[PDB]
Amino acid sequence: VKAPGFGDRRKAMLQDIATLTGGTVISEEIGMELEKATLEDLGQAKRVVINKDTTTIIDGVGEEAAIQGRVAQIRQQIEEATSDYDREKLQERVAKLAGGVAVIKVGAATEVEMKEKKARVEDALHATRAAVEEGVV
Amino acid sequence: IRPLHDRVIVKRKEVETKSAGGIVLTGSAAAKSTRGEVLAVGNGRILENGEVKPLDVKVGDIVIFNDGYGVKSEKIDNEEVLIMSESDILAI
Amino acid sequence: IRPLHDRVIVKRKEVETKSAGGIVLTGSAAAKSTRGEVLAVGNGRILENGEVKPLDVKVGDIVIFNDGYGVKSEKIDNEEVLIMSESDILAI
Amino acid sequence: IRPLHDRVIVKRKEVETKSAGGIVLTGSAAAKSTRGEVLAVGNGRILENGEVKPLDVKVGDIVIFNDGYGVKSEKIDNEEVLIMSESDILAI
Amino acid sequence: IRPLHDRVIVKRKEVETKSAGGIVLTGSAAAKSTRGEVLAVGNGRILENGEVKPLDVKVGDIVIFNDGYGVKSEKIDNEEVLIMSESDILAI
Repeated sequence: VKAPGFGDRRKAMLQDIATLTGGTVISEEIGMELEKATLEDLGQAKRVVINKDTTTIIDGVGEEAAIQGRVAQIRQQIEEATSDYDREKLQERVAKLAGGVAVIKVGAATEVEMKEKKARVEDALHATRAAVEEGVV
Repeated sequence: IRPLHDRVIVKRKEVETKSAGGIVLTGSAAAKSTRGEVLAVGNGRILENGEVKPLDVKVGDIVIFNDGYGVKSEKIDNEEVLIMSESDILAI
Repeated sequence: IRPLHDRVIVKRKEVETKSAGGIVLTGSAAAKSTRGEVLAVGNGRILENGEVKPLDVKVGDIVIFNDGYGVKSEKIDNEEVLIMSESDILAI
Repeated sequence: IRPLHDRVIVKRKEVETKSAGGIVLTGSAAAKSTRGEVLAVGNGRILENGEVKPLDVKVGDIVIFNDGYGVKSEKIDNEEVLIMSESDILAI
Repeated sequence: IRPLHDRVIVKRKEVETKSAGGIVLTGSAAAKSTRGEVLAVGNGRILENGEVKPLDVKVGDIVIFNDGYGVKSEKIDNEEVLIMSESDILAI
């Protein structure tokens, strides 16, 4: 496969996968040729499944305490992210390590309606998130 | 095996000593390696007509050489091996 | 058939030998093949006047050679035969 | 490091010796250095067939040599040690 | 400054000799000077195995030479000491 993302967002997600799977990232920026990666450097999973646009790794066979330490380290960076745009390109990755991703497939009777529906589904997701951090009255 | 006159058959050391300061580590600059072990040697050199005049190296020498196109390169059942004209060998 | 001195005629062995990985298949990369197998050896080498000079290869050797501009080809009964000089031949 | 015929082995003195003006400290300005402290001398010169002929240089001298195509560098004791021909050497 | 056979050593004379006109002075245009004066001569010329054959030049003579790439230069006493072949030298 080609990698997800662009800039060092690419490097970051490749190292997230490495610590989930128990593998090693090989880079010229760590001064090693790929010509020599070992039977100790290869990451492992309970299964992997691929299609035209996405790849799903089903459970890490890497070191459990290092997997959890990675999940904790991404949440540590969420609490010091140098912008809201930084806080996005960190928060994407905590759920993708800790369990996966949920998707609401939106439906409506017209396209003007599909857009108000999609807007209300965002606005209620933002409002429920806001309730989870500060409570309800 | 059997070298076909003027030729020396060797194998090169690995590329670059990654510890060459004493303690200091390095990656690769992307050179090659001048040191090789001699594996087999030709009869000598035919031209100049006065006999086949013999080469200066022997089997089990550790030679230093000019790593250019007069050195040829090969892979025998996974082993790195090389075959030069003697005129690229600089020293034992 | 008889080569006109210094020249040697060979069949090539397999090109970028696609099975040579172990279990794994290899595809192609833009090498060709260093391994030849000899069909006809010349009338010596007419230089230096103290007779014609020898050639050391024979018909029925399997030979390692250099893929340089000295390597030519020719057409026997519709098959290819490679024609180089012994100055490209390295070892057996 | 036994030099392999015609070749000589020398360690070059400090390139651009920053004091070539007299009292005045002239610096780096695009020069090299030509003076080599001799460490080894080759197995004579073997071409021309009339046995082996000598070289006129010797171990422990400081020779004058050009920064020529025969000049290669190499490593003994963490020094730079250089190999070249009697043709790359100019004088004493 | 003993030149190491075939080579010869001289001092160069006046650069673009500004008195080579007459009553009128000639300028500089970035040539150099073919006129020299010999400081030392080499051992002779070796090749063809029988000892050494002579050079026709001699120590101290006010010789004329082709001021080009055969001619090298070097730094005894902060002179320019020219180190050429005899084959650079045209006439006395």
